[PDB]
Amino acid sequence: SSELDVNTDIYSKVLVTAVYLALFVVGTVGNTVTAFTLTVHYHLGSLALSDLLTLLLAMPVELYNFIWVHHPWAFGDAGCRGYYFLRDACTYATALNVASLSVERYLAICHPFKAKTLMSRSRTKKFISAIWLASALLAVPMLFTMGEQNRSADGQHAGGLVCTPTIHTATVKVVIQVNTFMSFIFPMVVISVLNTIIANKLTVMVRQAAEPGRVQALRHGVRVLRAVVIAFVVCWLPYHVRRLMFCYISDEQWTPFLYDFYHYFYMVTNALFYVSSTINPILYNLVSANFRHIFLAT
Amino acid sequence: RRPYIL
Ligand SMILES: COc1ccccc1C1CCN(c2nc(C3(F)CC3)nc3ccc(N(C)CCO)cc23)CC1
Repeated sequence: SSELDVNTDIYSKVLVTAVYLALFVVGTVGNTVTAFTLTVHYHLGSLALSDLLTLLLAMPVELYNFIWVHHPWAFGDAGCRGYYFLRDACTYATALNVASLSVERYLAICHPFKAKTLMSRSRTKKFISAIWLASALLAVPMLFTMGEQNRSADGQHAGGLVCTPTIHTATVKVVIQVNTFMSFIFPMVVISVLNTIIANKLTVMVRQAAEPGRVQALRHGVRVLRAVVIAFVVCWLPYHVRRLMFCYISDEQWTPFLYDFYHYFYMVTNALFYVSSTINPILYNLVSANFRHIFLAT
Repeated sequence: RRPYIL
């Protein structure tokens, strides 16, 4: 009867709940005000919207049923699939928005004229809409996977229902490997290379120019441009490696210490995953003074 | 035991 429970401490529950609440209150306002403020502007707004949707959708249900001391699920078979579908859609949307914003900034800084030629305002709106639709399409597989199951040994216990994958482990493993490849590795490489080359362009700018604030502005620009990659990697690697550890490890390797450590690493990885939704407006203000002024006024 | 929360 009790084989289906998780034994993380109640104090840990309250602490992680406090962290989640703080991140939620910061991020909701941070993204909402910047979205209201509003071709890099379209990409910035799309990224803010994706972060806001992530924080609004994943945070509450996860904190209630997933990130807690209680095992039993209460969203019904349809909800089991819906929660994960929205979470995956939001994750892909955030990653693709970051990659597209990096590409747009690359084009604007390095190749201005053709950037506007090929990335007109209507073209930009169509591109962001297509990115959102692609993110939604890539999250379809989670619908038929993350169902509900009466995992209790008796099969009819008071909390048998749990939101867990239903497919045979091989297909769950392969789909989550594809998720890691398409949501982290590809955006990671794109972001890293493009941000590094843009930072090198700004560094050669600084070297050639050598101004009171011009050098300072370029230095802070490159600092933030590489801190973007640092933050992306830090926030997103633990989550995907936790999913891969969940999928790949064999039954014989599992041990109670591993089980409890995994259910702690869940909280750690999800906190780091949510930190991304709140970091963005902070950097947006740190990078542009005019944007900071409009943000504060709004 | 095998964890079920993804
Ligand atoms: C690579 O850019 C990324 C990638 C992923 C996540 C966040 C960012 C931000 C980096 C800082 N930032 C800006 N960066 C640059 C650089 F890439 C260094 C040239 N020039 C800007 C010019 C304006 C501006 N606004 C806040 C628009 C306000 O109307 C932001 C940036 C916004 C994107």
